[PDB]
Amino acid sequence: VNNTYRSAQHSQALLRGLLALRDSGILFDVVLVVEGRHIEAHRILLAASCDYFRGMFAGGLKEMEQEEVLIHGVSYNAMCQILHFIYTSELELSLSNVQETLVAACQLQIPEIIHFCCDFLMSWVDEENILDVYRLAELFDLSRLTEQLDTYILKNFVAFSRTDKYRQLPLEKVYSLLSSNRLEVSCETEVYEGALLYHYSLEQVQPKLLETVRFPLMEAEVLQRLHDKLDPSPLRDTVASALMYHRNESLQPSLQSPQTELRSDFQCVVGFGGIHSTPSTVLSDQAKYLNPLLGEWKHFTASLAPRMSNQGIAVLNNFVYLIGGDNNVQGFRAESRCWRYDPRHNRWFQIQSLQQEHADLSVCVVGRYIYAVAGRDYHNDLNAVERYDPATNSWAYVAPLKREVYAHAGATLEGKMYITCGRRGEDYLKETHCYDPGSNTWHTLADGPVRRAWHGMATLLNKLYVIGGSNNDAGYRRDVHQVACYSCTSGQWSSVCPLPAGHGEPGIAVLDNRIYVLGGRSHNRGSRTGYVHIYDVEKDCWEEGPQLDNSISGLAACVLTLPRSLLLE
Amino acid sequence: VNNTYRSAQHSQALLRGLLALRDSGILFDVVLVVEGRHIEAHRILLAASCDYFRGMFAGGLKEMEQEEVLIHGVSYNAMCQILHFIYTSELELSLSNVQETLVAACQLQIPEIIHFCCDFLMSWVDEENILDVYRLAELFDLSRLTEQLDTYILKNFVAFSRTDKYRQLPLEKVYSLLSSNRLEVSCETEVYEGALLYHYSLEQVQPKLLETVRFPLMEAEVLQRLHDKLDPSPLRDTVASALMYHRNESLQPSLQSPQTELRSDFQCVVGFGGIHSTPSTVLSDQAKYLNPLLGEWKHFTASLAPRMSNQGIAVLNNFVYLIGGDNNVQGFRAESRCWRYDPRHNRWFQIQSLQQEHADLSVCVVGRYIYAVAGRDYHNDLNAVERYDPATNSWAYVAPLKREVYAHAGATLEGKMYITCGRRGEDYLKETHCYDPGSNTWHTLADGPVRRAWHGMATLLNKLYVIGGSNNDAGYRRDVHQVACYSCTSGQWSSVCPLPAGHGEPGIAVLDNRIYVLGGRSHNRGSRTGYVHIYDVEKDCWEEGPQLDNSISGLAACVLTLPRSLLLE
Amino acid sequence: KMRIRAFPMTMDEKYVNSIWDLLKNAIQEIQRKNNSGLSFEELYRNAYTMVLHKHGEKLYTGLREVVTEHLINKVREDVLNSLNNNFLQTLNQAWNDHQTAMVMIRDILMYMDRVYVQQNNVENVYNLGLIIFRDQVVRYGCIRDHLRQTLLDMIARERKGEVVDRGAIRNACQMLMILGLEGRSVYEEDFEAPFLEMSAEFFQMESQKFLAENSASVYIKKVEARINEEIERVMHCLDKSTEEPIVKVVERELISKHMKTIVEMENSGLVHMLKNGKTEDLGCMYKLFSRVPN
Repeated sequence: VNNTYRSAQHSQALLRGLLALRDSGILFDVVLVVEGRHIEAHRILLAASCDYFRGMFAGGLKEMEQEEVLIHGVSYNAMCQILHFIYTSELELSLSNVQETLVAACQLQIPEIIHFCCDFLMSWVDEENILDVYRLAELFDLSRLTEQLDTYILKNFVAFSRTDKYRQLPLEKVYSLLSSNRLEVSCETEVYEGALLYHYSLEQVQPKLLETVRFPLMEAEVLQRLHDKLDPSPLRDTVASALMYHRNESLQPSLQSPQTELRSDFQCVVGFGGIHSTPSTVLSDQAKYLNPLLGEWKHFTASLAPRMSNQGIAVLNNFVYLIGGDNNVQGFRAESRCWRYDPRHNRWFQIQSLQQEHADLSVCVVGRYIYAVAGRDYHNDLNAVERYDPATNSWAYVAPLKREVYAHAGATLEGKMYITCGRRGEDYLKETHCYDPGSNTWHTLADGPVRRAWHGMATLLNKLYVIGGSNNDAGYRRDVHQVACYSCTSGQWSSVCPLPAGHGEPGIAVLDNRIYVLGGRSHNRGSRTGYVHIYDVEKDCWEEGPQLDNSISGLAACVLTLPRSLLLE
Repeated sequence: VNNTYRSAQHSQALLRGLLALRDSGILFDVVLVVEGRHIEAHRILLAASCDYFRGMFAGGLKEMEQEEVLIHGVSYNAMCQILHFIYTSELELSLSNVQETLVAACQLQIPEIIHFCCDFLMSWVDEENILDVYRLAELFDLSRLTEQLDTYILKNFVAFSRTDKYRQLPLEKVYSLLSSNRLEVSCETEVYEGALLYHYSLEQVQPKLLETVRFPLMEAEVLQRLHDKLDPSPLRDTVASALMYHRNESLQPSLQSPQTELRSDFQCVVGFGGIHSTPSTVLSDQAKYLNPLLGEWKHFTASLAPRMSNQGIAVLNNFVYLIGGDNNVQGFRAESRCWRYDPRHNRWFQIQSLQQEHADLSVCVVGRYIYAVAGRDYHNDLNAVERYDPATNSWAYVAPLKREVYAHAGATLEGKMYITCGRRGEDYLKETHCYDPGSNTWHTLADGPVRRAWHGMATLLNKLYVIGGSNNDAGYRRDVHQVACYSCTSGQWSSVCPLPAGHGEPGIAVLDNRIYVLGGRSHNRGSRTGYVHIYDVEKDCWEEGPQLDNSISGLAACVLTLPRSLLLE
Repeated sequence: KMRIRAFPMTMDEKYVNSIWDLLKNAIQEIQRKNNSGLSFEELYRNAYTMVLHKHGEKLYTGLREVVTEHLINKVREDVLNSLNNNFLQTLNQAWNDHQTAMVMIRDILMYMDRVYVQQNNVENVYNLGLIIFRDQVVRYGCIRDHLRQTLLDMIARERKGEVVDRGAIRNACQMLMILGLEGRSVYEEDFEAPFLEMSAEFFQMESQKFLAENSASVYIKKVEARINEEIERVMHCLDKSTEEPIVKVVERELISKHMKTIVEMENSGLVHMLKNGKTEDLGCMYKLFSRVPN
């Protein structure tokens, strides 16, 4: 046995001793002549602290045999500050020695001082000297400052729009900033006014910069008024294009345009609609969405409120769609109407109704139409399978079930529609058939190791993963607490920890490349789903996420990107 | 502004640079010759690391003008290790050069390396060379080693007693170890065997130590057998006296002695008696303690446990006694008999008291007697204050109470009983009576913050703090979450941490300045309270304490030093 | 299998005694300002050797005896010789030399102060040197006297209007405050009382002269000038700690003890100002009376 002991409070003691020695004024060896003044210090600390000093003092050049070293181009106060930082690990900054310190720290190539000076400069950035800051940053080739100046200019676009220097910005830079998605404005008219102010004088107002304006995100009811007073320009055609787009409520996902993007960043899982089980024994009708930013089931838009329990869920170009429904565990309520919620327009519309009002199956959104693998009725086995394209309103025949499967589970593994195991009604079986989108037929695939049904099958790490289920594996029409899944795409079993709550007709969504379980009825577990756990892909374990306050069973949740403007207010 | 920054990763970078410079073998300026071998080093690092080098290189002596420095009386490997530690802050030890490193470290007076060497040596402590360790720690005067060496001795006494070195140990150290209440032993028979082995040769087996032998710790039969087997000597007289004392267990708290106590520090709160609401409020006969060493609800069997609830618990000479005790759960009737537990004797004998026509009363033991004031009837108010005689354990008369109260609040504040709150008849009185035991009469006291009834009183900062309470007279039969400390010394209701849970008649227990309240009946919840709150007056931090497995009301608990075996199992 | 290596212990008196003679010679050489040739490793090794064999009592007693003998026979005679003229400079030089010698001696014997002193709970080397210097130099029967008369003399000269070396006064005050080893006990004992007494007497005489000389406005101007002078003297020559007792005496003598004189003052009193209706005089009187309670 040898054993190694390492201290932690020794380096700071050494630094304190060195500082005391320097304050005493002994063992000094080298003197630096800066701006005609002498500063006296030690060779070894300077050589071991920076890299320029290391090169000067241990590089084999003349400074080996020279008592004094005369520096050029650096201010005396800058050297005093640098030496104080070296000896004391602290740094004192003001509004008068910050410009001359950055110059000296950028020349000797010390990163910590440069970072501290950049932070201090950003602590006093205003709209009166921002051009000077940009010039200084670009002169010294700094890239940690012109990645925070853009943040400031985006966070205060309206305030800076009134500045006279705003028109002095380069056209390319302002065009890039306007086209960015982090710029927050409640409308799409203020950006147009700012672009006009940049391009034309205020009196003249009251080009290419207008290309960044998101017309489909603006109100189409002001388009007619704008076009009447619009100057002769091809912008009239663009305005009229918005009128044609507004008449495509059932084709808005199909009519997606690069200028129809959502100028925001908020992607998460929204759970609205369904039938709440506990503590309210009534079917939910108001459509509210839980905000992941706030980590609570706060209020949200009541877009596409479905009057069904455990309805379908699809996401076509950031647009949610729902059709069907089945809650056979607690009373099935099948629906035939399909409802679409557009986050881009933040509105609701009647989506194209499915050919058969069937649910309790798996739906994969692949190709031009989302296709259902296998299929069943609300509470019984059925062969009604079809592919739905609400954007194109195309209800087409899909591959039927190769074997009698009801309330089965599936996921889009490697972008291919596939299902794992199944149930011929109540009897669970391991027969799995993957419907090839290219061949439009249920091709044979690897059978699921666990004969689970009515479970939440998702794709994690491009691998199929099913947690829980409602089949004969639990001995009755209950939820199996054991978790066992085998990914055919990965070709191996990916064992996971048992679900804290039984996944019986629950809503399973994947956020941040991590699936989660929330809601459901767990008859075998002896309690309801009063907790929500997310299975981290990297950790390979389930961590207790934001538990739902209501132990509901049969409520579907979608995952999509929502307007961050609403979350910000 | 003038904000100042301070990094935290600068010292390690400096040390790494210094190590790199040393490895490169450049900028060396001093050479140390030890026993004829040369080592290269930097003057400033040595001068700013320890104090021996600081004086040698900075005091002003001849060493200012020497290139090589002679060092005598030290090992070359020791200096290599020391320099490695200085340049690295990580020190590698072994089983061969540990003595050289330790002696070199003690030579130069460096604390961290001394502590590391001591820890390594104790981690590799040798049984055959413990005397060589005491000699080493004595010549160098290492007072930080001897204490935990003795601590090690007191936990491995049985194994070391077999070795002859136990006889070789000095008499003073052996006596100090034996007298210490930390030896890991089960019965006094092992102590007697060790004393015999110290006072006689091993072959002979096959006085002073007997002074530390706890004679009453043995059984009566064992004592009688030892006395019969002992030759005529004063040790036999002492054994006879111990047997007689053990034959007077009824006078156990009146026969306290330094050898009549246990040897441990397991101060814990043990709940005994009372009524547990689950599944029915009956007078329990089992001890439900909250073991901190085990950190859980430990169970024990209290011998001679009377069928009483909310009885005043008096802890004298490590012996607990119950006074009064209302049994309104099993029928309101005062009990004159008393029950006593003897944790010191690992048993319990019900030492019945005299006629005490009072309930929910506590007596502060002042001298051979105990003074008590106020009191309550079986279910209503009473003023029959009864004092106690610990010598005979007799419930005799006391000074008359100022007024009759029911379920009042009472605490012995610096040898002076204070009674506040309480229920005169049905009406909850707010008058405060300061019955000082020295004055033997009521005096002025701070009025209760809440004019309610059935409110427990705790001893917080040597003050009668009133918290909780559950009565309609407080305004409503709701939980009173506001807690104020009625400091009699300050004579005011000082602000205290609000009570997280409101429950009247809750049992209090102070464990290291942590006056937790548990049990009782909560009027807001309409049932007994099964939760405790851990709050510290000095730390001002209140949180959730240990939670009982079953809600109880009108229970009794007390903090006392229990046997070490009980805390270890 | 620790396998503790054996090591011998010896206490041969002659060998121990020779080490003491060498250490005494080294200490005497240091005290004579001849440290430039003395080695360090040998002395520290010897000092470590004396503590390893439990001989710390001899070391402490010898150090005390040597320090006392040297300080007496090489400082007291010098100060008495320089008693007449050049008194402050030689005292300051001796103080500085003693401080340097003691700090060097402490630097040599860190092991003793780190082991033996903490073991037996005695004064360290620096504290012992300060105690000896206080007992045998500053608090001598005549040196303390002459120090007090000369200090009060320069104080009186500064009060009159002469020029004195404020730096020397500040250095003397700092040395006196340091010589307590914990605070201002010696500073209060030897310096505060005579200074307060003389200041009180001088202020009483000045207040009587001002009251007998002119009206209340001149008294206000004089007391303001005295306040400015004393607040400048305390902030430059004297120590800042001795501020409140001075202003207390000033208020109790130049203001309170003449308050009745300001009560019955003519042509500048409250009645005279009210009859004239002036406001600057009333403001000056209010400012003067604000400092003095009641």
